[PDB]
Amino acid sequence: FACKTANGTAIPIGGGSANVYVNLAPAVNVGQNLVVDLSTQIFCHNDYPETITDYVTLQRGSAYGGVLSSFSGTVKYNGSSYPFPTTSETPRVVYNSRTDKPWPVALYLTPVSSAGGVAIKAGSLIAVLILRQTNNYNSDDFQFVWNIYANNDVVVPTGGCDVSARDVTVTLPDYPGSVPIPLTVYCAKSQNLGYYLSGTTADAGNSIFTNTASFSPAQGVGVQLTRNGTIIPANNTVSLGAVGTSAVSLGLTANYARTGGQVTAGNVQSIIGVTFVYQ
Amino acid sequence: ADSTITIRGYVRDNGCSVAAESTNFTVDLMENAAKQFNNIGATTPVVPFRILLSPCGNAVSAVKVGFTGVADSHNANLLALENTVSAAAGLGIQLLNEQQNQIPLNAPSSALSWTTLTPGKPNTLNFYARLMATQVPVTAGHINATATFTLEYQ
Amino acid sequence: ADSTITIRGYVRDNGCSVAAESTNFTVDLMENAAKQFNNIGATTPVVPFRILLSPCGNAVSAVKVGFTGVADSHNANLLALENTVSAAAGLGIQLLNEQQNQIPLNAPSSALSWTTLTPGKPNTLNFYARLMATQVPVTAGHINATATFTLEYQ
Amino acid sequence: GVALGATRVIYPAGQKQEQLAVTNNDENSTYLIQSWVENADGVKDGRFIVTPPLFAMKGKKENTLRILDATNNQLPQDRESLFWMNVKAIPSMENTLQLAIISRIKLYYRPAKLALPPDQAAEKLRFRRSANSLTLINPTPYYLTVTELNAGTRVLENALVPPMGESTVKLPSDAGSNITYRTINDYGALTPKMTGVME
Amino acid sequence: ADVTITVNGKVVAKPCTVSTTNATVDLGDLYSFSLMSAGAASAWHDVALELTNCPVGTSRVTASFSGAADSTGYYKNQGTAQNIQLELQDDSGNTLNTGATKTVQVDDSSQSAHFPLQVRALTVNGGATQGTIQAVISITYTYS
Repeated sequence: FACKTANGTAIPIGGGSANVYVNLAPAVNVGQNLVVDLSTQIFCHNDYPETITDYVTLQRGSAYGGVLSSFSGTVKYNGSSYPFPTTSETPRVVYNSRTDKPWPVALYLTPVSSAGGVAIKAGSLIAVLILRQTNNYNSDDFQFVWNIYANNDVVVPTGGCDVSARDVTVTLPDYPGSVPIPLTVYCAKSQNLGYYLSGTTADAGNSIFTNTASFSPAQGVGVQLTRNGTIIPANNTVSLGAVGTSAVSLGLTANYARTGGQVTAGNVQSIIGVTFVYQ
Repeated sequence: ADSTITIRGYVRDNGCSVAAESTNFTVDLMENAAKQFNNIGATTPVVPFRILLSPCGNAVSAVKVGFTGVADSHNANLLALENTVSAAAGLGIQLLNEQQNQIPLNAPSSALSWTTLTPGKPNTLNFYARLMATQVPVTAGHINATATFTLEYQ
Repeated sequence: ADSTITIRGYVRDNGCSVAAESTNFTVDLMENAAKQFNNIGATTPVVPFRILLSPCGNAVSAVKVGFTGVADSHNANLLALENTVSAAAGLGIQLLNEQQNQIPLNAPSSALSWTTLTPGKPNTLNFYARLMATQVPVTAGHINATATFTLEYQ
Repeated sequence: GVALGATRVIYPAGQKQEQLAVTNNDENSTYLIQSWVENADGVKDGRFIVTPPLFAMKGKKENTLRILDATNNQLPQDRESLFWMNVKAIPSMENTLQLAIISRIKLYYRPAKLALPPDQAAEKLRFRRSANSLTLINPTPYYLTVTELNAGTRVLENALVPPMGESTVKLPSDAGSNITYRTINDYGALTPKMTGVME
Repeated sequence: ADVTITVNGKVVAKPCTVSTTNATVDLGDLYSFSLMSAGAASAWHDVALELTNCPVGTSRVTASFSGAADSTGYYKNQGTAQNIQLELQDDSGNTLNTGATKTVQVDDSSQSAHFPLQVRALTVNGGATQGTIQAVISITYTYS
């Protein structure tokens, strides 16, 4: 039972542990969110199939690690789904051939938000998978751990919906104009969405976000967001109604708005957070 | 270029030059009998002198003519005679305007009054001079005195 | 060129203003006709005349007075009458002083004496004029004449 | 009535002219005024011009005669010279004697650069009492017109003492004792009384 | 938050409307006897430069003064009068000779700025002679 990654790196054999670097393509699906599909990333074969047959099982205690460690979901082992973290041993897969075949595992996550996400930077831990190996010649069995490491920056979805982008820069014209914000949202299944804004605000009505510009900042001016033609204050849920698999624009447009009196010339920057909710 | 201040005006000539005649001149009081000085304040007859002004500015209106010099120690309004052995004592020279009224020696601008003038034309400033008794009896002798005149224009 | 007015003149103790009264004769050929009282006729009602020294400066306390004119060919001290066809003959006008003594006609300044005057005050000098025969007989005719009085100041 | 401005005239050498005023105070009179200078001997020698030499005063008027030098520096430089200024008023027109008036005043020609000034000339006069007479001595270069000459209480005659010369008057011994005198200065005024110094 | 929006912008100062295109000072008639001595001057004459409708963003206007000067430094008289120059000041004792600049705050309430200036004639060396007084000070503004 010898395995290697998609990149061609041999996974060291033994009864200890091994760090296995793989590519993730997370995704929002209906009911569960795909975290990793190891069936395209890890490939295993039997060097001496004519004399011996290997069996590999996924042990209990296999779970997410690092920043994903607080989450739970399912594991799709050899066509069928089991709870994850695993609470019991899995049926075995047989390796009886020199031909490489996928390690048929795929980790999923139970949604806990609406459009939330979690950043996994490359080089860090995703999951700890306990494997047990047995053969058809003796009754020996040994265990080893595969630590699944991401080798690409990724955002694992945490809810039922996803967004066109998680960071969006927009540039206003040089006062007193406006620019439309390109930001759309879709859900794997039809949900009742709504979003609210957040950040530092200048006014009492909490509608105009303060100018945080660092170099040569203007004065008496801040940023204020609008949809259709209405001021959207912070911590005040706008409602998109019902959103399906087809993308829907939040309909936001950035504007200048006045805070203090004398409007000095200079630069204007404002960072605004958007958080999605079910209604 | 986008905005512009434009300044305007004239400098007008409101004064006159003293004519060559009058730059410096003399007044002859001639002989005066001693006996006519009956008490302090007695005065001889008036002797006319004048000051000619030419050329004159087109914006001249009036002048304040004044006379300065060493005043007499017994009357400040009179011009003192030179004190030599030969000179007459007990006297002082009085100076008068065209209407024969006193023009005090060393009088400041406020005390003096204006005299009308024709603009752009030559002007003649008429005056009178005469003696006045500060003491009696008046002692006889030479009469000698100088006095600077001054013009202040309006 | 600095606007100086120089003043000169004098105060002097003055002389006298002199006015001589012209003497008049009328007679009506009186004495003349009944004259021939020798060549020493020496009589007619004397006609007086004054010479007034007034006003007078405070100086004058003495003057030298004298008469001059065309003398009589017969008598040096008689003033010759006019010689015309109208005129009389055998007569020279005699000038007599205050004390009815004859005045030396045409006398020199050494001969004359000082007449004292009162300074400041007016002064009157008194004289008389009559006719004195120089030829017997006198004849009828005009008696006009002219003489010069002379005041010499000290 | 005709009057002169001065009782005498000083002519300083080098002067170009001297002035003498002539005044008629009578509104009704009209005179011919004829003026000229004579020397000490009473002769018209032409050392001085008078201008105008002849003019007519009509009524209350004043006119200033002007005496001009014509000597050309041919006079004594060491002392004063005596001339006589004459102003003759002839009334311009009955068996009448009509009079003309001559006013006659001293004209002193005064050379330049005399040591003694005029004011100090009076006090230099000295006397000489002898016989029945009194000589007056004048060491100054000025003609001294001595007046009010009192031999005690006895008032003697006036005198004109020549410059650098003498002059004698009559004197009664039957008279006062101490001498006092006065002079007529350049402007016609009397100088103060001075004590008669003898010898 | 689920998404972060960064909005970038800029406030640029822009030109106002200049009301006073042609300011006119008239000193009237001055008099030689008064302008005789060195440092003699006429009475000050207030002149106002007015800029209105100042766009938001523009908080200051800077005036820049130009004109033909003479050896005294002040503005040359183009008129016939001699020994006479023109002086321009603010209202704080600062001479605005050719080349100098003055800055004022834009009044936010009125959306406009004004320069309070004063002008007089003067004679540095004295002896101001008869003649006309003519001078034109050109002025342009920058905005910030």
